[PDB]
Amino acid sequence: IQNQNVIHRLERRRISSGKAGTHWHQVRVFHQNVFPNFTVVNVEKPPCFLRKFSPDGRYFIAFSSDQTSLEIYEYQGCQAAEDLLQGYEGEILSNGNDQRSVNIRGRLFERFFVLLHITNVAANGEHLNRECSLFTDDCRCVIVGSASPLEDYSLHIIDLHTGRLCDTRTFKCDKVVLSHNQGLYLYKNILAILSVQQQTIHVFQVTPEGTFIDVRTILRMWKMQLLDENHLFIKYTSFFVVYNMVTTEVIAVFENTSDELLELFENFCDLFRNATLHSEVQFPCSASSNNFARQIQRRFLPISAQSYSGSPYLDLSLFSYDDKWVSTCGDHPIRFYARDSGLLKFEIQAGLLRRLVAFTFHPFEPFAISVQRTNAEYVVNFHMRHCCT
Amino acid sequence: ADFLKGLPVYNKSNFSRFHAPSVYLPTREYPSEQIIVTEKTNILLRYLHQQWD
Amino acid sequence: QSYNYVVTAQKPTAVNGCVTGHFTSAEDLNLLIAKNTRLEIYVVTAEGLRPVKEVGMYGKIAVMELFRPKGESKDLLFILTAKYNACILEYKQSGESIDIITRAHGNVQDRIGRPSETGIIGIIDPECRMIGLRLYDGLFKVIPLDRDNKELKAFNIRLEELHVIDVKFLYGCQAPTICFVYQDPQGRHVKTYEVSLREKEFNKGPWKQENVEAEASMVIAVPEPFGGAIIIGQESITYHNGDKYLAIAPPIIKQSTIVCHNRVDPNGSRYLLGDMEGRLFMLLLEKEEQMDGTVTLKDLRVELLGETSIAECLTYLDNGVVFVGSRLGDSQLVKLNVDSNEQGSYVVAMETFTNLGPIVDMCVVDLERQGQGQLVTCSGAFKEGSLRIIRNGIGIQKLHIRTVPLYESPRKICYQEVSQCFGVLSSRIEVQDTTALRPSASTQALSSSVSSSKLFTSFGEEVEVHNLLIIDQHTFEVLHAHQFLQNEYALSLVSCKLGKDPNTYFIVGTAMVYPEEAEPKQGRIVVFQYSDGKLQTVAEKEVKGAVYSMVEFNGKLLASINSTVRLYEWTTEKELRTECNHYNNIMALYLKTKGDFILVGDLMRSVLLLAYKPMEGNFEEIARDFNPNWMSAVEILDDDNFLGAENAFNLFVCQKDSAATTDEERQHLQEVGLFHLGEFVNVFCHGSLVMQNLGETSTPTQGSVLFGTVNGMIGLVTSLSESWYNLLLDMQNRLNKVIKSVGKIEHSFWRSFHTERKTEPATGFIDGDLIESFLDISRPKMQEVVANLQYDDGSGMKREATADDLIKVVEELTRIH
Repeated sequence: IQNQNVIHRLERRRISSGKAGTHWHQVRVFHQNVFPNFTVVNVEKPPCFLRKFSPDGRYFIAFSSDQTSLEIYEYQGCQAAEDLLQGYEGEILSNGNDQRSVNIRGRLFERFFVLLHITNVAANGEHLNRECSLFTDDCRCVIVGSASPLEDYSLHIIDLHTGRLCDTRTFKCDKVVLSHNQGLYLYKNILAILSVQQQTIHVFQVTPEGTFIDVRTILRMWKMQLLDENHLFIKYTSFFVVYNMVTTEVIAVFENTSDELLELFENFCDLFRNATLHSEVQFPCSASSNNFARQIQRRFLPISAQSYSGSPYLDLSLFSYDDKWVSTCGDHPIRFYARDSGLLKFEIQAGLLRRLVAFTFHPFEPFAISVQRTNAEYVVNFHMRHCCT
Repeated sequence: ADFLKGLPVYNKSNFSRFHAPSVYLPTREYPSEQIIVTEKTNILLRYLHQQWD
Repeated sequence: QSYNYVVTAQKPTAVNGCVTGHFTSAEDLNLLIAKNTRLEIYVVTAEGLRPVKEVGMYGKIAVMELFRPKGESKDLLFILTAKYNACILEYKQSGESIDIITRAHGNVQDRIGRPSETGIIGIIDPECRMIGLRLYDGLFKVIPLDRDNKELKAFNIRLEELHVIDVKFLYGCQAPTICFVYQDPQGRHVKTYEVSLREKEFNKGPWKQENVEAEASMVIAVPEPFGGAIIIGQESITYHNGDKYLAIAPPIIKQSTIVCHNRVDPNGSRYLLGDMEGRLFMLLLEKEEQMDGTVTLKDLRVELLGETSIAECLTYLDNGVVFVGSRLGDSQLVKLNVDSNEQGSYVVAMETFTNLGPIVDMCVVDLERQGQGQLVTCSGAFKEGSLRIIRNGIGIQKLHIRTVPLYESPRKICYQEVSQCFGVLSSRIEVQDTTALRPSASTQALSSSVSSSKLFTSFGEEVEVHNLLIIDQHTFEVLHAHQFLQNEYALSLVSCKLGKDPNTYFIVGTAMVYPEEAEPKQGRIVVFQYSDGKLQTVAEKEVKGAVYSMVEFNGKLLASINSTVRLYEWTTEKELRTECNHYNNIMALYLKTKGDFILVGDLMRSVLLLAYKPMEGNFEEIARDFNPNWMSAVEILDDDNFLGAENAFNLFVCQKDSAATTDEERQHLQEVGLFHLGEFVNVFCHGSLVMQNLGETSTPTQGSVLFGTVNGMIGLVTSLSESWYNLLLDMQNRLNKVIKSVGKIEHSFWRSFHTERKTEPATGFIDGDLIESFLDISRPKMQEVVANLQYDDGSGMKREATADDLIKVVEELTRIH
């Protein structure tokens, strides 16, 4: 039996910083002590479609009910509603008839998020895409878009701190898969847009001040990814191609069932993922870099931009959990156990005490939201750290 | 203890007179002869180029 | 905005790595010691260690290897830093002038790549063909040691294994062959590979993979003629060489984990091992010769030689003298004797080297009432734990350290002037039957007591017994020892008057700790009064969590119970009573106060500034820093500037922006200063070690904050005026040109703020070491620095600066420490 108690880890940290280069794990292990152990059910939620947090987690992005204006909130922290929950010892806050429970459900969202900006970017009858959101490496701005039929597409960059629209490009005849960042990729201030109808890939670098400058314009292309500023990875239909746009030379081709392609993916899934480009010290989790991740993959492209959160609780090096639901609605709550001892640590459940479900974790904080969506009805719940004192 | 005889000796006089520092401040510009640069391109693309050969 | 000046009072003392070789020439035996950012070079002579040089580096030395490649008359030194600056150095001497040149330098950081749990590993081939670095999971960086090429092209090889415990280069291989221990879901195994530079790849190793002990954690490469490798775990020691395989499980070593090793004989017949308990073993390889003259292993034999300091590194020097570099205690120079002494130990100590680390807590006390501050520190851990008393003066002025050993771990210290005694929280380890492992201070007290509170494991487990010790201030003898309840840990300790009560109390925050629970769910705030040489429990309060920190706050008790910051009033029946609560926290680890302001340092949410409203009887969140950081200490420099030390060895200063126009903007603290100290700061405290005479009003600095770190470093943070800050920043920029760095690392890169999330150049901080180094460069170089510089001489106008002006300015700066 090993000491799992947080006091042991705190004292150990005080007397020793470990070997050189290990001080990151000395604090990553703290997520096995502090976790979202409480759940408030059916929180009142403003008329907006929530999307995600910023890579640094300071901001939160929502799309207004008009589908033409962007709402930027500031995240107040996972302790933002601790005082509201005192005396409610337990693991969940059941949806009850008492006035305190409905009061908490009415105050929680405004406790956690504070509106900062409402920027009207869409025009000419265009609507913002719900799933299109990219963040710059400095996290100073966000990339959004607005619109098989063809329509005029528009791309915008918005400063998050100030809310001012910085730059915008337009495309009279464009067909980009703006949903889930499919037709868009960002890597180290290199932004690539993928025009499927025009069979085109367009490149820009973004300035720290937030402007677009043209770089270049280049079986059928289906999807895109950017391995680096020197190499694209294109799809055809399937066939995969790694190509160089500086030397205009095809580097490699692959068939979708090829085995050497599969082994190279197993070798460099981490490089294909680009989980946490926004900083120099990274902690990716993938089959290319973890024992358990490769174990699950072996027991069983291209990658979308920024599709993987860096949440430490989703890191397989720290927590054992069922892989089916979080990387329709889960028939069961997802349980998270510790890796070191296997003991149960915390449960997360999106359902009220088929429907589409979605789970959002803070990139580092012990905070999460869960959304259940139907044809016309939404329900959101808040999972957060809670103690009674 | 038969395992402690014949301990290695460099100089027989070392520590034989034992009884129970200046900071170096470099000022002369001496140009380094070599520089340790890493492979600029990442391992995946380097492997792809190698396999292209 | 913020104008700060950081200097070092005591240089780091904890030994991180020790190596030995022929560095200064082909005839000197050199001992090279890495104390964090420092590299000390000693020459082994007939009189012991002769300190030859000391080199400050712009990074945290992680790797240190000596290698003598072909065509070289002596050893070259490879040094990797924690920011991945790699440098190969050559020691050159020209009679009286010593030049440590940089044969090669570069940066081998990879932007993409997960740092490994076991850390940075740097190995050099026995034939000096290459340098291998394990920096990230599933990657091995190779630097080939060519001569003709102008650039050393370091390339990565994809390492199939993802969790490597230890790597080594094997001896006696015609090609560079590596052997490493790795862990996978199937257990732990040992594997070997060959490094092909032409193909830039790993080819199949010499001998096969083998399943090994669950705790196998060390790899030793045995030189020729033996070859092979020794895998050392917790309960067994194995030797593998092709089909040859030996294994032993000596009962003597099972007690604790072996952490360090060294090779005594050049042919590897004998090895030194040191374990966490402080014991030193000799590993013996018995050889047998075949009829053809070959030499093969016969058996492994481990012997216990005695007890030393808890060894971070071992280095056999010469003629039976071993350097034991300790991280948790004083380093040693110890001698192995043929015959055991009266105590049955072959190990006899010769020299000890002071190590203040880890400075766990500290307090500034004017013990002699002469007006000068003395520093009392809780240093060390386990059997090395002690109190260090640090004075500034003449035996030039230096630091003088006195050691009071406790033989157990000290946790917190507080000073009670009325009782003329210190209160020290301490812990010791006992074996569950529980019996004390060794005599300690908590057991040799004159009088002792045990908790009588009624308000609230397998065989062989280790349990912690916590004690509150009352220690005299003159003799530093343990007057009283109070053992707390079973499974109870004392965390925080304060000494204050409360309410209208004229009695001065010790107040201890405790918790109940069980290995299965993630966090404490019970704790006690216990109020003792030490009178008549006896400690009595005046009061005690049950709280629903661990009392992490308590500070007296305007005659009340400010405590932090888990995520709650609570205020307690000392009533007339002499019992505590809640006044107000602040629940919005993840974990209120650190508390500081000034006036009505509370600075709460959280586990992962940076600092938060609250104010107590006297006329409402509740708190109010004045502002908070929204940039997340893993605090380890907080401090309030002044009413608007808040200092903070974070986990990745960085200091920052936040500002209460009173210039903001909206109440929403006033809710944010602006990070006006960033700096990379390179140390893990444990404790901040207001004070100074120098005489604060009336004639000292000419100092251009305001404030003085001491900080104590894990590596035994003591540093001082002060504040400068704007014009002084500008002048010293110009000094910084010019000295960055005049002084060249060892390994050629830019000072701006070294001091840059650098965490897991952001990387910005240092701002609002002036490196005091660089500024004070100006006083020792050559006078022509000083003319070079001072040239064309504009200085305000004090008449209100700016003129062309002269050397004497800036000499006296810096001379005034060095009078603060």
